[PDB]
Amino acid sequence: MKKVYELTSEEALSYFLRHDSYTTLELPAYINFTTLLNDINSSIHNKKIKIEPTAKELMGKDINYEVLVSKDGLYSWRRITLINPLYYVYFCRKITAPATWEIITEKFKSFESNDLFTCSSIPVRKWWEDFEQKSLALALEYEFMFSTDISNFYPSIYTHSFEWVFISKENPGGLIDSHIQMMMNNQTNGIPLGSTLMDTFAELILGQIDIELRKKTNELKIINYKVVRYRDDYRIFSNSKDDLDIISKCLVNVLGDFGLDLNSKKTELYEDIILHSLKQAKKDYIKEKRHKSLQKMLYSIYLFSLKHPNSKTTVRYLNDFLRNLFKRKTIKDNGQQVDAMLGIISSIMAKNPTTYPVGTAIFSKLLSFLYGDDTQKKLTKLEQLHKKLDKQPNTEMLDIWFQRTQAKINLEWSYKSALCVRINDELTKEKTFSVNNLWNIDWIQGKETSPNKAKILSLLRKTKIVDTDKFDKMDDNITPEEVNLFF
Amino acid sequence: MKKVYELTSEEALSYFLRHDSYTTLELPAYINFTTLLNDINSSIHNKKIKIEPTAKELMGKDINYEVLVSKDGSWRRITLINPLYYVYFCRKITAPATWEIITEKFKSFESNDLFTCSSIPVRKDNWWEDFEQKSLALALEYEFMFSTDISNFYPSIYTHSFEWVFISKEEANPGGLIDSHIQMMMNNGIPLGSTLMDTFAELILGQIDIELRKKTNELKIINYKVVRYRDDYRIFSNSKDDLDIISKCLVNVLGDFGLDLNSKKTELYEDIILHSLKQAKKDYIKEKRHKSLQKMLYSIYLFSLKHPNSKTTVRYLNDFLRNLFKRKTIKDNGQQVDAMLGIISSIMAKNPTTYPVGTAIFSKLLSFLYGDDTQKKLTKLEQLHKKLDKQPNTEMLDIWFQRTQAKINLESYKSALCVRINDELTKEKTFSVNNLWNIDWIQGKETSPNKAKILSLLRKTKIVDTDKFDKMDDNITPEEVNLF
Amino acid sequence: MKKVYELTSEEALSYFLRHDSYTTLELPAYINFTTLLNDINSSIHNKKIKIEPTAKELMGKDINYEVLVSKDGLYSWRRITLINPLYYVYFCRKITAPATWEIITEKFKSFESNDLFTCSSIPVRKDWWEDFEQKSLALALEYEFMFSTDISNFYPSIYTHSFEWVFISKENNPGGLIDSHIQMMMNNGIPLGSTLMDTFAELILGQIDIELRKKTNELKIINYKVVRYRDDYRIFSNSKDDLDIISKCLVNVLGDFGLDLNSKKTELYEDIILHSLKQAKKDYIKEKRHKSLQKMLYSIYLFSLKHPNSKTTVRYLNDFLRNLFKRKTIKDNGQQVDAMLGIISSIMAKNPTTYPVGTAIFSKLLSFLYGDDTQKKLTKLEQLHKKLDKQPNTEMLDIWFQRTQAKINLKSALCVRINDELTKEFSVNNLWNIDWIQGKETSPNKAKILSLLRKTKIVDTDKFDKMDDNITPEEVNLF
Repeated sequence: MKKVYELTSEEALSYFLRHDSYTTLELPAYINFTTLLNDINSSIHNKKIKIEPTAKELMGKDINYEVLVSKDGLYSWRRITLINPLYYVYFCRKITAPATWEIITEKFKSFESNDLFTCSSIPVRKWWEDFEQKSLALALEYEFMFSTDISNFYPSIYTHSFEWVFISKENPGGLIDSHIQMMMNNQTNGIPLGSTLMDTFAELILGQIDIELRKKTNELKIINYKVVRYRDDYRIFSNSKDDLDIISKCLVNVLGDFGLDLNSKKTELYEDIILHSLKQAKKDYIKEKRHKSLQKMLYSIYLFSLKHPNSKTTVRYLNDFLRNLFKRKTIKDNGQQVDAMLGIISSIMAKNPTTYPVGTAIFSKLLSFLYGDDTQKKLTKLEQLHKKLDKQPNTEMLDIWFQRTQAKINLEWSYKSALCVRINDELTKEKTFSVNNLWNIDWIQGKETSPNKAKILSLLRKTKIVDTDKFDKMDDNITPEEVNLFF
Repeated sequence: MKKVYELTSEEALSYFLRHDSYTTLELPAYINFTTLLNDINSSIHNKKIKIEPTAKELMGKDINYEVLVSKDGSWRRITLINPLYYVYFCRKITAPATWEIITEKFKSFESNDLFTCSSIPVRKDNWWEDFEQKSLALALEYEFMFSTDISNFYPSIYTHSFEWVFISKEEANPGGLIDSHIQMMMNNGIPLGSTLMDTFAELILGQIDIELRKKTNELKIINYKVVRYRDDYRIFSNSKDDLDIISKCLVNVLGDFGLDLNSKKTELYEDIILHSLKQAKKDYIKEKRHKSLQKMLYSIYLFSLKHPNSKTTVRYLNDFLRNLFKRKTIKDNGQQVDAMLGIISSIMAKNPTTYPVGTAIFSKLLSFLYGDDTQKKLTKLEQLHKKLDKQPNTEMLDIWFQRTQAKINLESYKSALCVRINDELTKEKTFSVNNLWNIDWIQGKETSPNKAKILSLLRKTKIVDTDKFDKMDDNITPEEVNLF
Repeated sequence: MKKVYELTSEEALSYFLRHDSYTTLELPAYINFTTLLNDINSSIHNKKIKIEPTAKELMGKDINYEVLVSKDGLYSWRRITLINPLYYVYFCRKITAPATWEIITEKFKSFESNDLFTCSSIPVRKDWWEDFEQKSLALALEYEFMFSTDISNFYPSIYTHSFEWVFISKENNPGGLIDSHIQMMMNNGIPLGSTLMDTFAELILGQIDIELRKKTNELKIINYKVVRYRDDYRIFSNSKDDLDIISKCLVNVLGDFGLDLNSKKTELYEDIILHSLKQAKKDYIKEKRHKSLQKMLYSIYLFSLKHPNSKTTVRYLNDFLRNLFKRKTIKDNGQQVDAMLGIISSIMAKNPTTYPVGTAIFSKLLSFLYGDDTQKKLTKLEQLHKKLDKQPNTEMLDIWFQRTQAKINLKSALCVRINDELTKEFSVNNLWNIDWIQGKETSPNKAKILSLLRKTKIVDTDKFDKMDDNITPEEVNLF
């Protein structure tokens, strides 16, 4: 498969306009932004519309749509950004321009010449992870390991560092620096998170830290080592404890120039490479007992959810429970056992927000057993489920996946989410779809009835972001196949 | 099925005169007290005998038979209530002049919507407990849980409190009927091991539910649910401040009944799913299924250390008996079988509740090795007796060795019940009732028409149903253990 | 089968001349010392060569070859001795003579009279739960408490002069012929490796048993039983006070032999079933069976860190080898295989006892990956040898690494002697010293002995090609 850099300019624009590359959220399948991005693209190419930004016009206006995922802790959240589709296609068309994309593709090819390092996180155009398989394999060659991570790589990048990538001291770097400035209030504070476009930018400076670390490396003559990397997750292998310490002090020096540093918690020099190549949550998943009883397995999942809270391994181990739900036929003692399993899975979600897709699928399929067709009694248990889970402060990701099950059981009866009310407009077949408080067009010059803004408003209000053809083909309950792609 | 309060007087006395109703001991299946208790009922019915006790006639006499079960470790005392006094005390309760107003008090417990009980006696017929499955389902509604027990509930029930579940003010009712007759058989406590004594506990526990509901409605605390099983309390609320105020009212209403809370088992939880199952139930789920017999039996032994004297070990041992009965041939009988006998002998040495299932696999393990050689098999069973005889109680052991030794040989006991069962098994004439139950309180000397016609009914009536004994297996079957 | 003392004089020599009896060291199947020693015997019986020892001539000369096994700890190693073949067949013929053999068998038979003491570690002619563990488990039916100990360093601390005290009292003795024949073959305790030493160790061990029962019958203590394996004691009784006076008597009789009990492994156990099995065996039952190859091999690595250099881990790598041999085609050789080669390489680089089985899974794994291309495989074996040569001693590595290397293509005196017999060239140089023989190499006596050592092959070429390319589970299950 082709990575982002060994493909052509026309292929890079077509790749960046995919709903996959636009935003990598745990979103239902019926949401698809490809047609909207590909319509506003060809409209700029056909000169039907014109996108022309200005730092003065853009300063002081919030542009994007931010969705909050709890990630971990439940007192902290991650700000995933839905970039304005108008500014996104324009910003994709500008870096995919052959004048600068030629420089970008060859800058990545220079990272491949850095032969000591291995970046397994470069985006690609579509067992165990390669980051782990590459670490277990090099134990045959090296005995020691240095694992580390970056505190907030995406939120702490000094945006002016992009200029330091292509040129040194004092170019596509200034182009990148200037346009993350146009969004996010011209603060140079951070870069957005939740897009392949933003990931491709991160790997440019990640590979540049890789370039500059090798430059300090060769000056001190330490060339018998290897590095396996995935985003900010660094793993340096060598057979000399003295070398790793020097490489660590050089890696903290190069990060000191880009305004970053190592996570003191997740930074350690290791002697058992095989032990520390896997996460502790993935190790305990191996030892979990295989159960045939549903309640025995589901209760075992909850206990696993305490030792490893808000972990994606809990979703994998919950997804396999959902695999066995569709395989079973009759659920004996539905009046007693099903009610008990509902309270179990409701508590797993009340403490682990990452399990909203699977947990809603668990709550949906178990209710198709207790109430076959009586959707009225089904809706009361979801409202009971929502009343509990809504006690958390930021529950927008719940409302989106709660809507997937809601839309297939009853469309006639207020989600309070700008995206969810937009989906509901396209689900209820409304005349014009809402765009207010979803994406701000105030940066575009003119009035709402101006020949340009009203023409762009026609695209935002008529283009469907929901594949109603796929939605009608989707099953009544959430299937494991819809969640299996989230890994 | 129907509850104990959903029965009329004609079938309430029928339920109370069942062997399961009379005692709840882990007695073998060839001792059914149904024929004795139902025939002495007819004697009072057709005026053959007269049974009317008096506080002065009965004060100072140990009327009932007592069997000690260690429970954990500290040993409980289950009471085999005197059959004469039992049927008199059940007929007076099932009298329609009082049974109509005892079940009426049970019906008022049903109107208490916030409280949910599952420990009411149920007229039975010929996985996951409801106490846990109900609490697991309540995590959808509530988030906090308050779980306590009543410390020594049965041994410390104030006897005069039975009058308080009907009328509050006391001066010079079914409460006095129960308060007066319980003090006659005992002399402060309540006997254990009978479902009649459980129905009395549910009335005083149900009144606690009613009185707590009156105290919680005056304080305007409405959003909570209670799941109760006898002593075990579980209160569910979404408010940590409401939950520890209902607690302060529970200790007040239990403080007026001479009761208290087990402070060692009193806790306010947050994970309802976590503390809905006991620790023994959780670790039982995690256990690896071993195909090897010695590997599994050794794993069961290690479980008994981390969970001393628990019914989960009996359930985990009963699965090993099901595996033994499935086997038809075992190999390496020399070193492997002898090592397994030593493993189970150590389990019973520290887990007294494993006496039935421990003797079960021991007799089944011996038949796999020594075969039909009754001499070598019986001598090894006596070697097991000598080891376990060091423990203080072991009265239940003699009850269950009697079931094992009788099916392979005949002729000890050293127990009034064991010698009586042995007399009924060997088919003698006069069954020994001399030291089993004290009938001295029956006014009149021997040979008199009342005591002699009662002695004729205590000696000639068979409590050991021999047709069932002749239909069982030589070794203890897993089905027998499953009934307990 | 029959024990070592239940064999007559003629077969006792045939037993001591067997390769699995000459050495218990885990060696490849193509090594067979049965041909060399048994042909040296027939040379002594035919008077073609006469081995005459002298305490003055043998003094100041290392007569034997030694191979180091790490055992455990990795900073400590145990010296396994391949006794000199000439001195071995001589010293084997000396005690197996009917005059001195009848006295030894009459002594081992006296150990049978000690009904309270049962030994399951006497050497026996060949053909789950070990008997030391199964017997200790069944005794829980009779007794309640247990007292398990181990002599601190039994073999290396035996006073060689104590072999007389097992046949005489204080001060022509049969045990005296052993005190002088061990102090001659080594610069003056008992060596390690040969079953001849196991029989000598069991002599005084049975005498510790006889002398202990004298002190316990004197103190009117009799209601107890003892299960023993070599120096591993397990004393059972129903009286904790009796057990402390039995142990206090065991340290006395052991102190009379200059022997010590390990303080670290000494405890009066309240629970027999709990401590009847080693901890590594108890955790082996707790391990979850895995259908995935990598999930199993990673679980093996985790087990080796809680029980380092354990023979229980060897059994559990052997299960992995049996599963590899069953699989016809491998699943995803590009990524999954290269990782498993690193897992086993890290296990062998910290658990030296896993050198044989580990080399086996290394080779079988490369056959699934690189296939029949031996050039691409040899570069990985060199990568494995480099990672493991960082260990200090190795040697045992090189022995089991020849078995894989020499089977596909052609450091120590032993591994080059095997190399000589695989090229049909046989230099006995620097392997067994012969300088304790009168005359030079030109003299007929020494020249005739060099001929028998050089002509007889210690490697059976008919078995080498008969063996498989990779080390099979049937080879590692013997050890």
